[PDB]
Parts: sequence; structure tokens; C-alpha cells
Amino acid sequence: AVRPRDHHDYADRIALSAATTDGVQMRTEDVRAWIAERRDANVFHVERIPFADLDQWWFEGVTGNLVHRSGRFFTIEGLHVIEHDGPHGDGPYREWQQPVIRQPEVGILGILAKEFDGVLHFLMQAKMEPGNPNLVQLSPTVQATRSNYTNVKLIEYFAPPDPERVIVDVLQAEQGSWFFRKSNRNMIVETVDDVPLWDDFCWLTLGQIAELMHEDETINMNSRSVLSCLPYQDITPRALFSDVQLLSWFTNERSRHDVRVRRIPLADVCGWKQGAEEIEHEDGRYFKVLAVAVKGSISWTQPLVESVDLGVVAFLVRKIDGVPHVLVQARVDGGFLDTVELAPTVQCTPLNYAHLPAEEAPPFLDLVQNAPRSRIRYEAIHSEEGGRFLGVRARYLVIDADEAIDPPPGYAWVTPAQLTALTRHGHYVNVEARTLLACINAAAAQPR
Amino acid sequence: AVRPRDHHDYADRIALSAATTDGVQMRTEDVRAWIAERRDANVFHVERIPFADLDQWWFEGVTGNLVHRSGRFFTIEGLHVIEHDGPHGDGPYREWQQPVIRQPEVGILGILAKEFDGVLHFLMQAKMEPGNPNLVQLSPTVQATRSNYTNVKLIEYFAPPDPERVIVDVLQAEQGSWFFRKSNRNMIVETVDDVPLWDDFCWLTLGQIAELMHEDETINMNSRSVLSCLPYQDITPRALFSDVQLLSWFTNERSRHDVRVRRIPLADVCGWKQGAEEIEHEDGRYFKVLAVAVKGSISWTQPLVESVDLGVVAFLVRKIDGVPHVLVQARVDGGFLDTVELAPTVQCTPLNYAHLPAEEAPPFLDLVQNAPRSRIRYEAIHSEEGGRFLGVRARYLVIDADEAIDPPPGYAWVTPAQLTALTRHGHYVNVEARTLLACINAAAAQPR
Ligand SMILES: Cc1cn([C@H]2C[C@H](O)[C@@H](COP(=O)(O)OP(=O)(O)O[C@H]3O[C@@H](C)[C@H](O)[C@@H](O)[C@H]3O)O2)c(=O)[nH]c1=O
Ligand SMILES: Cc1cn([C@H]2C[C@H](O)[C@@H](COP(=O)(O)OP(=O)(O)O[C@H]3O[C@@H](C)[C@H](O)[C@@H](O)[C@H]3O)O2)c(=O)[nH]c1=O
Ligand SMILES: Cc1cn([C@H]2C[C@H](O)[C@@H](COP(=O)(O)OP(=O)(O)O[C@H]3O[C@H](C)[C@H](O)[C@H](O)[C@H]3O)O2)c(=O)[nH]c1=O
Ligand SMILES: Cc1cn([C@H]2C[C@H](O)[C@@H](COP(=O)(O)OP(=O)(O)O[C@H]3O[C@H](C)[C@H](O)[C@H](O)[C@H]3O)O2)c(=O)[nH]c1=O
Repeated sequence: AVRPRDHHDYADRIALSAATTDGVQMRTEDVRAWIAERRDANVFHVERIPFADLDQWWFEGVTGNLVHRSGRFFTIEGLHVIEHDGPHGDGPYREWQQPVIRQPEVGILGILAKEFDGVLHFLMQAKMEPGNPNLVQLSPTVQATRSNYTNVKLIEYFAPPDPERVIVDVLQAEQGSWFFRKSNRNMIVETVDDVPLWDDFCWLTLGQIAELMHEDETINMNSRSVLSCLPYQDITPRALFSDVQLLSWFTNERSRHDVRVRRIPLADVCGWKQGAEEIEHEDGRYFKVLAVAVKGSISWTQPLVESVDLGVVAFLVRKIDGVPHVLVQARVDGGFLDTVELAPTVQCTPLNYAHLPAEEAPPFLDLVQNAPRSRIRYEAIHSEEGGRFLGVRARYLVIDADEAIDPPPGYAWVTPAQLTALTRHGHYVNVEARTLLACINAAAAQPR
Repeated sequence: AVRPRDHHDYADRIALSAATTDGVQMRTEDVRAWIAERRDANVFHVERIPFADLDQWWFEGVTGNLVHRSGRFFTIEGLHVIEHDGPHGDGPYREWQQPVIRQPEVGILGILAKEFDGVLHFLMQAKMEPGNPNLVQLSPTVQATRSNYTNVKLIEYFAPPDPERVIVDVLQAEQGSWFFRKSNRNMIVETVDDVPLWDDFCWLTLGQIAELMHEDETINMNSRSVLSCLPYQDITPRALFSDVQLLSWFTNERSRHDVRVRRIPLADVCGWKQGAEEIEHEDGRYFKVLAVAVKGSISWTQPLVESVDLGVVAFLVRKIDGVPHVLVQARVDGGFLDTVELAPTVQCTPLNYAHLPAEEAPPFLDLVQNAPRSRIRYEAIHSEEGGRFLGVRARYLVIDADEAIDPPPGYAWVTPAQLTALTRHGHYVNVEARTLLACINAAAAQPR
């Protein structure tokens, strides 16, 4: 039995859910209380601890890599990157070494969807992670690397998914500054079954999620990544680049740099000092590796990575003949698999550039940091994955560009719909850009 | 000025060219003579030579890697692969070390197109390569890694291409058994300019190329790779998997293996012996590294890689509700960037399996090797890139599967149109499958 190649398009159902803020389970204004109710339901204290007091983690002796004795979860290893300016690369030349998080197994980031009263809802999970600054945020229905579990609720809907019910299934990369070539499987799958409901789960329409997306530190990094992959229909199907032209532009960005990376032992990393409490850069930039104990009120100890300052991640937006475009950058990070990924107009931790002249600041940073309320279309503070990162936060913005811009090398005007289409594939849209696409789609569905 | 996202579709022009065998420059039956005329035009002798007699190549002392003293062209290094069966990978367990070709710079494989008498033609190049078994085959208009040239004819049409004239621009990977993560930029670009014509170039319609594609050792590996990317319109837009279902199936294949690879010094490779003339495997499988001198009648010396036997590469085909599907395999090779790529139903050098029991032969090999003329839809012998490979040939087949098959794990029925659509992106379709897609598209346009 063959079917049409575009069989079972969910675009109309997705649209109806995004337009609806009346959900079956909970009023949107009550979710904040529900989260607090879940946070209070078992108190966790996360305390920073010397590395020596890590329980089942150690620095293994030959490599000095920070590893869990069972061989599960992740490792902290070393990375050496060179970008050449020579031939076969445009440069400029860059070279550095750093600690890096490694985790070779693809994990599942799965959102279960089901219709109630004729409107799709999505089963969000109130999930405690040790590095969440507010402890509990809303994660996907299933957020798990399977072999980290000797028992994950609802995992069977994603392992394998029913192929008749897949809305989204794609691998997408995570932060290329701090993880070495990490991607997880982003999935949205429908069911008609009665689904068991545990206290930590709430069915929400996409319109309820769109409102919640404007709130700080509420919808977690993994939820924003998976929701960014939703295949909306394009309402304005024109763009400055045709889709082939955009693929060609990006092909040239991925071909024009000469980046060589190698994984090295953590003990070999130059420029970083390993103390009794932290591994930190010698000039206090970038991030630190630290250790925490997690106690309930169940317990464990683990490394986490913390950044040195609040980050700034922004898209500049311009309407071109009436069609909104965002200015992407084809960014070259050390942990990327295929040299480049598209990223927001500005993506940086500003302190990392404070030592350099104003003209080596990230392009457009000044413009974003000093923008008027009137040009700010979206602003919120979101944090990164709390299983690996301790309180790593950034101001995520969408700002109208007050005047035309000639994009500098490495930048291009692309529509959000073109970004939505590329999320069918991996290594095109980076995690920060995926978060801002989820924010743009939320602002469109439920504006404030 | 925005344009429609699907602006400037070339599908009707491509179709008209594929239907036309009356070309402006040459009758198709005369091309064989023209090639011989170009071969005779300057005779080259390629002779095998001991490694010692390599001129500007050496085994560098710390690594033992085979390198050109100028730092251009490619290197032969070592590779160590493990596939784990543990947990986080399906297995089975595999582990081996081998020499491998490395060349980090993306090269250009560019075909220039232009209308004559209202029909697109493509400017093919009669190109001598030292490893071509018959010396001269038809390559793309531009076939060059730019920094290997201190001066490449027509390169300016591809560097950068005119964005208003791009038909195809995409990176595609080469053999994952013998190259380490190598992709080149496959491009087809139109011009309305009068183009200079040198004696080694001939304008051909796509229908002329389709006829030439049925000939042995005529249209070279790089030309078949780039022509496989042509975006034909789908005449039958149904398939067993919807396009999302196919992406989901492939996502699970790319997530379910645990492959770890590292580049090592050639001197460290176990299981291979380096002699005065060849590096070869201790049990005489796989390939050898050898050295050749190339003399005109201009000269140089270089390594080449030769395989141990004629290869067999085949698609099995079945009509499913009237729609032809081919049985792809999601193949796991050591040089791939992203774990898997789709490959033909059968892709092997049979001698590499002669030591193992009949039940560890590649699935379907027996069926392909013993197929009836009546079930053979396409058969030809094609060789691989003659700049790196000495006489590496395989029988490329498309065969009707005499009965339904339940695909084994790692295999799936996909339509050729779905493969054509995935060639807009890299790392989905491997080079052997791209060659068979070009052959399927040739058999459809100009059947024999
Ligand atoms: C980590 C590191 C970086 N570098 C170089 C690499 C880069 O060229 C430059 C900036 O480093 P990056 O890690 O790319 O930081 P950045 O400030 O440019 O970007 C950051 O943006 C925040 C919004 C994100 O949350 C972070 O994950 C990161 O992407 O410094 C070093 O020289 N040494 C180092 O140890
Ligand atoms: C090279 C090598 C391979 N192996 C293992 C890896 C694979 O599991 C198995 C088969 O090796 P492969 O190189 O994949 O050979 P193969 O015979 O399976 O496939 C070949 O098909 C021909 C049509 C292509 O032209 C070749 O480039 C290659 O892909 O042997 C070793 O154990 N040692 C080695 O040195
Ligand atoms: C790190 C650690 C944990 N635990 C426990 C605590 C957790 O409850 C459980 C699993 O923990 P983790 O969430 O770290 O493992 P996963 O649920 O697999 O989540 C990871 O993978 C996902 C797919 C997402 O990417 C997620 O963001 C990522 O963190 O194991 C330890 O006992 N000791 C330890 O050292
Ligand atoms: C290898 C060698 C060559 N030459 C000369 C001979 C050639 O005429 C010229 C360039 O040669 P090559 O074709 O090897 O280099 P490219 O034209 O860059 O072709 C390579 O890259 C392409 C994009 C295609 O992938 C092609 O298949 C691939 O081979 O340089 C040497 O003088 N000494 C030597 O060691």
C-alpha cells in the first residue's frame, strides 16, 4: 500500500492548536503555580562541592578525563581547535584548547500529542534538573538517554514511534561551544490512546505553550528545540533567497572555512587551570567546570558547566517587500559536526570579548545591547539544559532592525519559514536559533 | 526584491533536454571516437613504481603518513574503526585498522549548462586521469580542488556561481570505505554567455548523456555524482514511506549504531604490511596502496589506491502498487561523517567476504550475482575517480526483484524520486547510490 508522499499533513491541526488557549487540563495562568507546586512537592538542594567529594565520578588516570565509573552519562574531555587562514580556508586564524562535554549516545527528546475536544494538546513534563536556576521547568514528555536508565515513563511511544503518527522526527545538534558533536533525536508523535497521567505532566495546547514561551525560565531548552521543529504551513512563501539559493549560500559557507578539531585528554588542555573546586580559563573567560551534590528531602553528585556571564542571543528582523526576514550567521564552532550551522544574528557571552578592541566585538552586538523598547519584538531570559549546565542564562531577543543592513560575510537574510523547513534535517539550525524560532513562532501564534 | 521560494524551477527544461538526443555539437554515436581522438591527442603512460621512486611524495617521519612535500593534493593516513554492540549500539561488533585517503579541502565538481536551439546542453570534459582504466572519461566542466592549482578553465562560473543561475549546488560525500569524511561541492549552473570552447570539451544534451550513461567506463564517477543531483519533477508522487516517514526511518538508522572512529598515523596501522611497492592487507583483502609515474609524450608521480577485485553494486527494484521502489541499505562505513548514508541494496567487493560463511555474505549478493537477463533492467561497468583510484571497477546493476522482499534490519523500499529529493542535502545518498540514481534516471530518459 503506497500513500502520497505528503500524506497526513498536520499543518491545519497544528494551526488550530496554536490558535487555542483554552486547554483541557489547566488554565495557562495557573501553570506557574502548578510548577511551584511541583517544585515544593519534593525539595531538592543542589550544593557546590569540591571534585574530591564527587562520589561515582573521577578523573581517570591516563587521560585525566572526568568520567562516571559506570561508564554512563557524559564525560568531560579536552578539545583542540584550529581555524586556518591559509591556502584552503577564509579564516581568520583561531586556535584554542578547552574542556568539552562528550556523550556519544543519541538521546530522546519526545513530545506526545493527543487530541482533546478536537484540538491537539502536548504532554509537557514538570521536570527538576540540578542546573535549572529555578529547579523545575517544562521539559518534553520524554527526555532521556536510554542507557542512563537501568523505566522512563511513556518512552515506548518513542522507541520506536508509530510511523503512522509521527509529526516530527529529526536529529538536531546542541551547543557547539560546550559539547563535542552532540545531537539528540527531537520527536513529536501523536496518539489516540488513553495516556496515563502522573502528577508531573500536563496536557497543553500549542497556544498555551506559545504564551508560556514568553515567560522567563519556563519552557526548557529541550522543549524549545523540539517545538522549533513543528512544520507550520508558510503564510507568505516568498523570500530574498529562493530555497535553492539559500542552500547554495549555505553550501558555500560550509565549504569556505578550514576548521580542524581534535579531541584530546582533559589533562592536556592548555590555558585552563584545574583546581580543587573548578576547572576555569586562565583569563576567566568562557565557562567553568564545577561539581554539585544533589539531595532530595534519592541523591547523586555530578559535574556541571557554568558560564561566566549572562549571554545575549538575538535575531535582527527586517521586512523585505513586506516579508519578515531574520539575519542569520553561518557560525563556526569547535563542537560542530559539519563546520557550520546557522545561528542567530548575535550569539555571545559579552564578557568573552571585553578584552578585545571594539572592532573585534561580535557584529551587531552594540545594536542589540542598546535597542529601544519600541524595536523589541520579543524578549525573555531562557536557560540551557539543566542536566549539564548550572544556571546558564541568556537574554533572547527579536529586534526590528531600524535600517537596511548589508549583511557582512557569513550573514544572510532568511525567513523563519525557511528555517522551519530546514529543521526537517540536521546540522542546519543551531540550538540557539532553534530557541529563537520557537520564540518567533510563539509571538506569531499568541502575541503580547 | 523577494521572489517565490520555488522561483526558477528548471524541471521542464531538464525534462526537454533529457528527451532530446539531437545535440548541437556531436552525434552521440560519434563521442566514442572523439574520446579516442582525445586520448591519442597526447599519449600518457602510467607505470607502477616503487615508493622510493616517488618524486615529491614521502612517508613523513613521525607519522609515516604518505604526503606530498608541498602540502597539496591528498595524504594517506591511518584509520581505526570500532562499531560497538554494547549498551548504546545495535552492532554487530566490528573493529579494524586501515590506510585511508585524507583531503580536507572541498573541491568543485561543476557542470556548466547552456541552451542551444532552445534545449539545455551540458559542457562535458574529456579528461585524462592516471587511474582511469581507459585513460580518458567524461568529467564535469570543472573538476578541481582550487588550491592544487598555482588556471583551471571555466572555474569562474563556479567560484562563486551566479545565484540567479544555480540549478544544483550541494556537498556530497565520496567513498566511505577509502576516504576519511571527504565531500565535494556538486554544482550545475546555467549561462547565457558565449562560452570559450577548448578541444577537450563537448556540449551534450541530457538525453545524449543518458545514452552515454549506459556505456562502460565513459561518464566518469564525478560526472555521475553531479548528474544524480538533477531535480526532476516526480511523475508518480506516492511511495511506501511518506517523505516524513522516510526521514524518521533514516533518523532511527543514524541513531541506533555506536561507531567510533579515529584517525591514526599510517605507521601505526595493524593488519597491513608496507612493502617497497605496495601497502596491502595481510590476508589480501580490500585494497592496496601503490605508486605510479605518469608521463606524457608534463609528468608527476603519485600514490593511487587499487581494489582487490571487481566490485558488485546493485539496486533491487519492485513495483509496489505500480510505483517502482529500490531497496536501499542504511550503510555504516568508517569514513562517513554522520554514521550512516543510504547505499545500494548490494555494495561489495565479493572477495572481501570469501573467507566468511555463506550466511555472513552481504544480504542479497547471491541474488544479484545470479540474476536472469530478463530481470536485469540496467547493467554496466563503471570505474571510480581516476585521480585517486587505479582501475577500480564494479558491475553496476538495477535488477527486478522476482518476489516481494521483507527488508532485513537496515534496509527499506524508497522511490528514486525520494532519493532525488534527498540529494538537495548532504550525507543522505552515498556515491555508489548516486551513480545508480544517475543510471536509473538515464534508463528512464533513453531506454535501451
Ligand atoms: C572556550 C574557549 C574559546 N575560545 C575562543 C573561541 C571563540 O572564537 C571565542 C568565543 O568563544 P565561544 O565559546 O564561541 O563563546 P561566545 O561568547 O562567542 O558564544 C557563547 O554564546 C552564548 C550565548 C552561548 O550560550 C555559549 O554556549 C557560546 O556559544 O573564544 C578560546 O580562545 N578559548 C577557549 O577556551
Ligand atoms: C579495509 C578494511 C575493512 N574491514 C572490514 C570493514 C567492513 O566491515 C568489511 C568490508 O570492508 P569494506 O571496505 O566496507 O568493503 P566492501 O566490499 O563491503 O565494500 C566495497 O564495495 C565496493 C563496491 C566499493 O567500491 C568499495 O569502496 C567498498 O565500499 O571489512 C576490515 O576488517 N579490515 C580492513 O582493513
Ligand atoms: C548525571 C547523573 C545523573 N544521575 C541520575 C539523575 C537523573 O535523574 C538520571 C538521568 O540523568 P540525566 O538527565 O543527566 O540523564 P538523561 O535523562 O539521559 O538526560 C540527558 O539526555 C537527554 C536526552 C537530554 O539531552 C538531557 O538534557 C540530558 O541531561 O540519572 C545520577 O545518578 N548520577 C549522575 O552522575
Ligand atoms: C596528485 C598529483 C597531481 N599532480 C598534478 C596532476 C593533475 O594534473 C593536477 C591536479 O590533480 P588532481 O586531479 O589529483 O587534483 P584535482 O584536480 O584537485 O582533483 C581532485 O579533486 C577533485 C575536486 C575531484 O575530486 C578529483 O577526482 C580529485 O582527483 O596536479 C601532480 O603534479 N602531482 C601529484 O602528486
